[PDB]
Amino acid sequence: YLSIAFPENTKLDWKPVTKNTRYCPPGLQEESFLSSTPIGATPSKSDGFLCHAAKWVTTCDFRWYGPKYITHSIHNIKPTRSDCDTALASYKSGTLVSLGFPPESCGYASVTDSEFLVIMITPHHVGVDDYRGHWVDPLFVGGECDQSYCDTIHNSSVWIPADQTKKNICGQSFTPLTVTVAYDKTKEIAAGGIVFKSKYHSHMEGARTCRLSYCGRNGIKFPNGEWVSLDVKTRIQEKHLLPLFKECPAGTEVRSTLQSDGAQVLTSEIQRILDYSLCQNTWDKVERKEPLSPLDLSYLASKSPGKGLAYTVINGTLSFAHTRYVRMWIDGPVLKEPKGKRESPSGISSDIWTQWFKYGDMEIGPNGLLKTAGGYKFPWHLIGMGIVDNELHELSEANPLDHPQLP
Amino acid sequence: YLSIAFPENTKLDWKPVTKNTRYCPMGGEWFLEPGLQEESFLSSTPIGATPSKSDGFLCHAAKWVTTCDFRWYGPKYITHSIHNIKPTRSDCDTALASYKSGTLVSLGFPPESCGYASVTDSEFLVIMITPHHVGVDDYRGHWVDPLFVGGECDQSYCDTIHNSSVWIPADQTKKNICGQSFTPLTVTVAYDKTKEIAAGGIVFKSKYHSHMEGARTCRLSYCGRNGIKFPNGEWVSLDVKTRIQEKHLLPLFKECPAGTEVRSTLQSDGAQVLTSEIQRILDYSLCQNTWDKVERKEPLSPLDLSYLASKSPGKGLAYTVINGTLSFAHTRYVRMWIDGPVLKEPKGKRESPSGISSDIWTQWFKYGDMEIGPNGLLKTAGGYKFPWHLIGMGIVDNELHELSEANPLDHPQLPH
Amino acid sequence: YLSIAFPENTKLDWKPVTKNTRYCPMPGLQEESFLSSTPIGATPSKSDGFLCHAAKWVTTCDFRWYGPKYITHSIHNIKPTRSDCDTALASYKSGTLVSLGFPPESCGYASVTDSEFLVIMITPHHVGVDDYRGHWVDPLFVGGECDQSYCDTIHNSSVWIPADQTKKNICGQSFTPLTVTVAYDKTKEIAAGGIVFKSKYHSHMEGARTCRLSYCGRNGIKFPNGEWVSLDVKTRIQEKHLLPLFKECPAGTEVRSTLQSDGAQVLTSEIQRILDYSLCQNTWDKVERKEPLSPLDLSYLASKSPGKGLAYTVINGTLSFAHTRYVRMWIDGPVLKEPKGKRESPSGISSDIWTQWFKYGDMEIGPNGLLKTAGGYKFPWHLIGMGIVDNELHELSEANPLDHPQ
Ligand SMILES: *[C@@H]1O[C@H](CO)[C@@H](O[C@@H]2O[C@H](CO)[C@@H](O)[C@H](O)[C@H]2NC(C)=O)[C@H](O)[C@H]1NC(C)=O
Ligand SMILES: *[C@@H]1O[C@H](CO[C@@H]2O[C@@H](C)[C@@H](O)[C@@H](O)[C@@H]2O)[C@@H](O)[C@H](O)[C@H]1NC(C)=O
Ligand SMILES: *[C@@H]1O[C@H](CO)[C@@H](O)[C@H](O)[C@H]1NC(C)=O
Ligand SMILES: *[C@@H]1O[C@H](CO)[C@@H](O)[C@H](O)[C@H]1NC(C)=O
Repeated sequence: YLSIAFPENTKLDWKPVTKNTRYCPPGLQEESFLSSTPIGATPSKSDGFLCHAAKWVTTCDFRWYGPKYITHSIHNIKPTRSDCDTALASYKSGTLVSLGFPPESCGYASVTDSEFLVIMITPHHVGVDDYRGHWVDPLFVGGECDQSYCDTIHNSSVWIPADQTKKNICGQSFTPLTVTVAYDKTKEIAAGGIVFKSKYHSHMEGARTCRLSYCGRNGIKFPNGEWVSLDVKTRIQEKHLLPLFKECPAGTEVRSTLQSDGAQVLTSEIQRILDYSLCQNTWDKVERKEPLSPLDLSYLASKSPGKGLAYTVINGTLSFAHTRYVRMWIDGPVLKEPKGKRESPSGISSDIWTQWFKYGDMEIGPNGLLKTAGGYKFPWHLIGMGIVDNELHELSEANPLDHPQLP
Repeated sequence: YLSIAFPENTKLDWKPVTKNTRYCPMGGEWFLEPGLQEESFLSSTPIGATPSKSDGFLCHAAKWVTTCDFRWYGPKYITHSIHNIKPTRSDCDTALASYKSGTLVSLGFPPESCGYASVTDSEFLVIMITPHHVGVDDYRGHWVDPLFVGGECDQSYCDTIHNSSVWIPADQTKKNICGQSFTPLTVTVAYDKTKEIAAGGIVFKSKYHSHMEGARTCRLSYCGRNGIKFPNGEWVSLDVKTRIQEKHLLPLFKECPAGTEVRSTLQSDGAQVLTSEIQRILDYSLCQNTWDKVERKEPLSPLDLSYLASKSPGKGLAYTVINGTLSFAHTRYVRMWIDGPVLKEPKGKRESPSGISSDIWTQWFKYGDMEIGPNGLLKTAGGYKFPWHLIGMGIVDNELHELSEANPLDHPQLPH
Repeated sequence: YLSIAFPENTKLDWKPVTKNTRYCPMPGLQEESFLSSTPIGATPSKSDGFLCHAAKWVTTCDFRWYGPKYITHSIHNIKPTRSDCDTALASYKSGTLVSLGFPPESCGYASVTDSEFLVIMITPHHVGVDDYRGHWVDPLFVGGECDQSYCDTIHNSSVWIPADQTKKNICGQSFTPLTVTVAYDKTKEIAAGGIVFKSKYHSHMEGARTCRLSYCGRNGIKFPNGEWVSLDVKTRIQEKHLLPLFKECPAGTEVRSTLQSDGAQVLTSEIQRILDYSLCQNTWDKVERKEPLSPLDLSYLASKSPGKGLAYTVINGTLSFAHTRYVRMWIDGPVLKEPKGKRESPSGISSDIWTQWFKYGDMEIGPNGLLKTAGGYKFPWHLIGMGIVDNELHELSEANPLDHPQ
């Protein structure tokens, strides 16, 4: 149930650390552009009206002789744009009226009739598909529509959205945002070498960002599902930025970004800070010729996934290694066998480390990992910064998702 | 106005530190790890009230009769009346479903139906659907309105005081009548594998919940589904099927008192789970940073000693220095409210900021020329001073609490 | 594009330290708290209302000398009385409102007489709110606005009524309780400058940039970051009225709401100051051991926030301090090729940051471990890192949504 970063390999090529070497975790370039991210669905946008037209007829049938035969019927007809709009704005003003049936217009030797045009406005809220950029309600033709004048199944009723003006069918309302782009000044701009930043995003990977069209504008979906508005005009390294990214798979869904996101960015920034002054605190200790504890060794290593360094103590000689860090899941802080599930917390138990050195009376692996008669014990700083890394993740995918409506 | 966590007694039984184990407080529930076991269950927590859910309609039935009176002779005597009746279920379902489609129409009064030597009349059945939004009582599980019979109702076909009106909720399908919307959540359960499972030996964790005590958790039924209320007012749904250690879980917990209310779980909650973990960590290395000093035979400062001690309420350790021997003591920590960082008398308000300033400590040892109490508290000629780490970290522990009860509460409506 | 806390002057008068005093950034302060209320965000159900339209539906019976019964139907749009609408309003709320249509016919001889029904129409109509100027806003209103529960419209026969007539001064957004603490010098006369505002959502708000603002009908104070709390003239601090100590806010000033997401700031700042202190003490300890200081060891010692503090260096092996006021500067990167930073604003004014350089290892060293090496001018990593946090804490303070009126 624990998460950790561990060198992927079970053996490393160790090399003694040279005197007065002090490496605790370039040609950077940052460009910022103006952007827009969604706050959450506001249903006030998918409000609408059911426009219903019918003719209320009073026919006066008058033949050879006899009384005045008078009838009342109702003809459901489909209204025109001007028929609805007129009766609509009267609804907006409280002047909408149902006048009822006509007075009698009677005559001789012909069956003729006089009719009234009565338009009905009933308020009606619908659903939205923000991705597919059109409205959705079962009363619609097919269950969806992308027009300002939507046809319904009933021959005589059409639907009008609360606001006829705005030309994009969208559920969520948005907020502006300044998204930063960090890349290598030296190499060609490429989707891979880019890390995205903002005040709500610490280190969002360009390698795993994909182009997604959302609420009628192109934009890009971050690794955790959050999305920013982005058009083909915004250039990075004087090259168009938008095209660099593959398109997102079908049924890819987007999350809203709350103010609650900044809370991660802060604690990541501190964990890096706490961590850094903590490995120095371990080098100061080395420098003083004070022997290193398994706790001390865990201070020195990288603790996040990616190419990094590991350290150990081989016959009093501080040794290090290059290696790539990946995320593993250990069963607890002390294992009976040095095994971890390398690809999923229900994955298989493979050996994580097998190369064991001498350490007094017990043995010691990479970054302060122990092999003791009491089992294989980890360092607590590693476990702990893994518990943070965990919470730090789940909080990123903790936002509300935009689920479209299905016709 | 300042708080710290402090040993409950004013005196402790001190014992010298004997064996060299760097016995540091490892923030969170890692204290009892000689057999901790975690099982997680899938669950649901409230987001906050959504008013859309209490939308509804007032169904009004009426008979519009056109009477044709025709006696011995004379003109066609016609009168118009309207007879208000209570609608039937299918009547409402129809006139409502006519409304959702804009098909509902008021035909008005009937055409004239006349005859001889008898007064006969013709009627229309006119139903009106006028929109009416009501309030909800989520704990007790029913609607609430002044127009209701008794001031509340718990069915999808509610009667009103006026005999000719009934109330229907916008969505007739959903049986639980609940005001706020939910989101899913995965709650972890931690327990000692050795002991019998019980509410006492259980700690609840999630991504919004750092260490919730099972002993201070109680069963509360909410919005038509069983569940448990954590101390901070937040609530997670838990039904009786869920087993921990092959035993029913929900039953382990007592029922929450009447008029106990629940807070929503906003996402802003993670920030507590995060900065709690950071302090649990920082305090660890700081405790070590001092054990290293102990290692090196460097004399310990009053700050050094607060580094060694527990800083959260509950059974922990205290350290002091008895004539050059670093000594520890067992004690349970409580939260106190000191007036400031440096006091004129060793007195603090235990368990409440509006409490009795009582003496916090009385067992004072010699410390160069001044005296020193537990976990680096000094008795000096300048007054009684705390260490600043303890003070600052009480400031954190505080807003962690103060932020824990910071979510909105589900206040039901009280009828009539 | 980076921000840091750096001493304002380019050179200071340093005095060697021999005091054995551990002056780390953590007198006669006194704290008094008052109870208050702040906006959480706009609620749209709060702006709901109704259209009352009164009209007379007349049935006239014209009957002259002779001939058939001539009957006509008309509708006269009329303006309703306050008490007339209320009749149809609670009648609307009960589903009992009815458009009865045209009256039965009342006919007679040698005179034209008519029978009429008073049909009131209630059309639901959602409107806008101006929380600042404290009145509703709509184009249908006379002039486009109104401040009463019975509002006139452009159309002579329509008035607008809000769902709840019991108006608290008509406010679009809803509020919450909050406990605001005031920190001041007990010693000095109380003044707008000497006050710092705290709460569980506000860590150290400067009272000097706070200004009195009236909002949704409650007098109050607008914090520097746009957030606002309700505050009355009754609340006294140091036995003096608090609300009046503060200037009035500029015209068209708008407020942002205060979310729980704020607590996230107040938290990391409390951890920072906890870490810094523990790290700087952790340095004094090093000096106790007479281990030479690294520029890092030195950056642990300095103030990290704008204001009167201390800066440090090491002059000919002697650890030295100086008094100075800290400001926020914007350096181009973590190591510059010229000792230049932009003082008081990120837009322009590239000034020399430091000029007083002492000998160090083989290289020269400025304040708080700033190095002048052949590779450029390197800042410590801690100082840079703490400037990155101190920054986002800023962009996150202003990260809440603000109230735009119509
Ligand atoms: C650390 O200690 C081992 C055990 O002493 C070292 O192994 C060497 O083994 C060779 C071959 O028998 C001998 O020269 C000595 O026994 C050891 N050499 C020295 C210089 O002491 C080796 O240095 C280290 N082992 C590992 C795995 O790093
Ligand atoms: C200093 O403290 C001593 C503590 O009492 C005991 O004596 C020592 C030698 C150990 O046996 C220890 O475990 C005991 O607690 C006092 O005996 C001594 O008198 C004190 N000296 C002073 C006050 O000058
Ligand atoms: C209200 O309800 C009844 C129908 O049950 C209706 O006939 C009458 O108007 C009212 N009841 C009585 C007792 O008058
Ligand atoms: C309001 O009333 C009359 C008719 O009721 C309308 O024609 C006009 O807009 C207003 N009155 C005047 C005198 O302009």
